[PDB]
Amino acid sequence: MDNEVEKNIEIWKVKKLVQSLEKARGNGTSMISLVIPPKGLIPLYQKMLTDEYGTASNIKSRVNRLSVLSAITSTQQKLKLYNTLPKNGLVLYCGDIITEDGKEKKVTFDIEPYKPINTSLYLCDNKFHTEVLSELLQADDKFGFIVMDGQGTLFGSVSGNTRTVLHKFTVDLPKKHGRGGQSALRFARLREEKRHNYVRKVAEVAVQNFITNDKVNVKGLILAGSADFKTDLAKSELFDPRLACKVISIVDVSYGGENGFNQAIELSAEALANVKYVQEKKLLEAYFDEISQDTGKFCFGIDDTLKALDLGAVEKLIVFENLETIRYTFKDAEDNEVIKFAEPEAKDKSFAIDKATGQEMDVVSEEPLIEWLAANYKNFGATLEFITDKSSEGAQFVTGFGGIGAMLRYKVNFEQLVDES
Amino acid sequence: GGKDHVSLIFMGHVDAGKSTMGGNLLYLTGSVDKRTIEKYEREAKDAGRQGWYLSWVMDTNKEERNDGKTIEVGKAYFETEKRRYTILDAPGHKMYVSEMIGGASQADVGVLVISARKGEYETGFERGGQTREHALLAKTQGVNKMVVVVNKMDDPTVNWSKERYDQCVSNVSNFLRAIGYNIKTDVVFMPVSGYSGANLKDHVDPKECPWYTGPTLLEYLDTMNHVDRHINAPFMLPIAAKMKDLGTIVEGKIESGHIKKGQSTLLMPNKTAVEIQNIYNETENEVDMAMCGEQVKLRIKGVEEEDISPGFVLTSPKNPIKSVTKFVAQIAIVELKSIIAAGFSCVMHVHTAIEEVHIVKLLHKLEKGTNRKSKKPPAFAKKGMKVIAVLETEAPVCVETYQDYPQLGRFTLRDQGTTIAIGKIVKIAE
Ligand SMILES: Nc1nc2c(ncn2[C@@H]2O[C@H](COP(=O)(O)OP(=O)(O)NP(=O)(O)O)[C@@H](O)[C@H]2O)c(=O)[nH]1
Repeated sequence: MDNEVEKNIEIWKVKKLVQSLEKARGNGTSMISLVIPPKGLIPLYQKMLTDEYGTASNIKSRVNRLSVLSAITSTQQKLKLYNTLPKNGLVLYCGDIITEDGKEKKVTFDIEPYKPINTSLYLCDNKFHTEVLSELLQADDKFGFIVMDGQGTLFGSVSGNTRTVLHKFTVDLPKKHGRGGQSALRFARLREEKRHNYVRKVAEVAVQNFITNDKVNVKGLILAGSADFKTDLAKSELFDPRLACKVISIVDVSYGGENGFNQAIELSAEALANVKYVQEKKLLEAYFDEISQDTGKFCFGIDDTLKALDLGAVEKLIVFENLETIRYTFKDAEDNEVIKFAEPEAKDKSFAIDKATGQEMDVVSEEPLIEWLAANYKNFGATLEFITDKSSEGAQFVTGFGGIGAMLRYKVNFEQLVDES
Repeated sequence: GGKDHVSLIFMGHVDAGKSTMGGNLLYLTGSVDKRTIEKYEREAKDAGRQGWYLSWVMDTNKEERNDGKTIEVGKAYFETEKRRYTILDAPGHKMYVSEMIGGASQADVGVLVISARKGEYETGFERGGQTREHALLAKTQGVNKMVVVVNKMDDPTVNWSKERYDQCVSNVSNFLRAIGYNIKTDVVFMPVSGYSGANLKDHVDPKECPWYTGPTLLEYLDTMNHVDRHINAPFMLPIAAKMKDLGTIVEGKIESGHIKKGQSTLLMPNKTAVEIQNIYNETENEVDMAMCGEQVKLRIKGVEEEDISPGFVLTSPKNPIKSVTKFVAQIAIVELKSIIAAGFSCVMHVHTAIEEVHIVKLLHKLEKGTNRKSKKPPAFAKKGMKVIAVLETEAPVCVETYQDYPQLGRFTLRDQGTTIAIGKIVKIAE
């Protein structure tokens, strides 16, 4: 099946590494990204690193020269461990940062991923342009929202768990036929001219937004409104080029007001957004729907999790990338006690300390529970996925619990509790 | 115009031809009197869209509206041989139902309009018309009886017969007693067609008059009362629309009390005031005064466009009110299949405002922290804690406590479209 949402700890992980690589914050101008495409040869890079070393040696300005030699000598030192470029390539990250814990140790990452071709990067600036593998696994802008109405229009975008509206105008087209004499008909002619002026002005600002530089920024574009103010938009001369081509859905909404509008985006998905990461539909919704059925089908955040995960009985696990829960180990003897990301009591659960016995209950440390759920789920026969609170339901999870919820296969019963009668 | 001139809001399913019917009521009051609209009615009548049963001169006017939403541009009315009537014409899947409740006037009487027939009884027994949510919003303050008109009583296969009417009266009259309202002194019926007429005069030879002895629709409205000489109860004016010219123009009904030219009017939501430069009445205009129950188009001297939005109400500094952002409420949920979880998105229905609302958290149930089970809601014990919740919405909405007044302070919740709950706002918060 598509692992969607399972993907979302992994996507997330990359992302540190993209910011930390790009940022390298640490000051100094000694950061080297070296990415070497599949089938290029490693010494063509080693020889360029040695020709740059020999140049770096001419700078002779003790701090600056030492940064650039320390940076080149670190990437060169790692490059030797690899024999050849492997299949899928090499990525290499080296540089001197404002390290912490007075333990120093410039960043050194050196790995094989899966398939960055012809990118071939060597930069030592502020930023490495790692791009086109980063273009290839794009993730862009997402779905286009263009809203007609008789009173005024709207343009926005829902992009992953980014919704953005912030670009609109309004119309009084001429709806008042006028009164005092004149005529009949005249209004209807004035009405069809002023509606044509809205078919020009909505469609143009939609071209001025959604189709940015020589291509539509967004993958998909939905026209929503009422009563063929959008069908005359879609089949028109003024709108067309490359945008008419992209339209996935034409949604009919009511009074068009925001709910209708959302239900619009919603019904939409299903075959569009694409990837398999951001969008979910059909999958996300199933998670929530299936828990609705008083089929106690929820783990949702704050009570039942690890235990049920150790004991088969979960279809899809819903966790967040920003989870403030982990695993701790060290407590009780003759065995082991496990701590979960310590809350108001877990952090200071020193109470379990049996002073009159020795039972040392010192709130462990800190490990990350996010990453473990993304490396185990087959043994239990269950699954795992991830999400965000970017929305109404999202903010529930934080207040109701922390950030971890599960989806029992079939109807199981709400785990009994003292509070329950 | 001055006062005694109704508050009426049509309600009905979207299919019910309710816009055709509300247009036929607007259609030159004096009766016929119409050297332009008699020429328009000379056939014009429609393409496939609103489709055609004679009532029109108005169904092809939906056609061009572009359409499928609304036929009676949130606009009509007429007068009779008693008084003037506003109209305001619920949804063709529009928002003109929002336009009533918290908008243009609290009907002394609404109206319900229903369309008994094969493919109409099916969609009429779903029953989820612009009656339903659309009388509950409509009832966050007042609007009731409504009479009920049984439209589509000629086209289907009725061929002017004498059956089905009573069968619908029984089912519709159990549907009005639902929720828990009032009696049946206020729930008469009138057979109509939109197709033709009947409701204003009994001067038809229709085929209902051989068996039907009773008053016409308007006579069963006219069993209320009038008043006289404008300036009676407090002044109030809901905005249907705004645009600008020399000064801002606003459109909307007046709810109670008086507007002349050159008074001040206050808009509480914004916190601004203005002088009205002009008043248009609603009928033949010559520079005269108005009344709760006509509209006024008004011109507004010294305020900005942005300062007023539709669904707001203007008054004098004298008998005014106030409102705020997110809030706490005591909401009472019915039997529903779905439970409200903490945070869940419902649609709220205060007033004109239908908006998406997150019921973020659940602060107490009967007396405990749990999901919103309470199917039949309160603590059955002493102080009725149905639930206590916090409701949050996209933009700050103008709402007050129910304690100051029950209007703005009551609202319904519905998840999909089944009404999960009703409550009162207890406290205001930022
Ligand atoms: N047989 C019959 N059909 C009718 C009658 N009134 C309306 N219809 C049909 O019902 C359709 C919808 O009517 P309409 O009044 O537009 O419904 P609505 O959604 O309430 N209107 P709106 O949303 O604008 O208020 C019309 O296209 C028309 O063909 C009637 O009295 N008899």
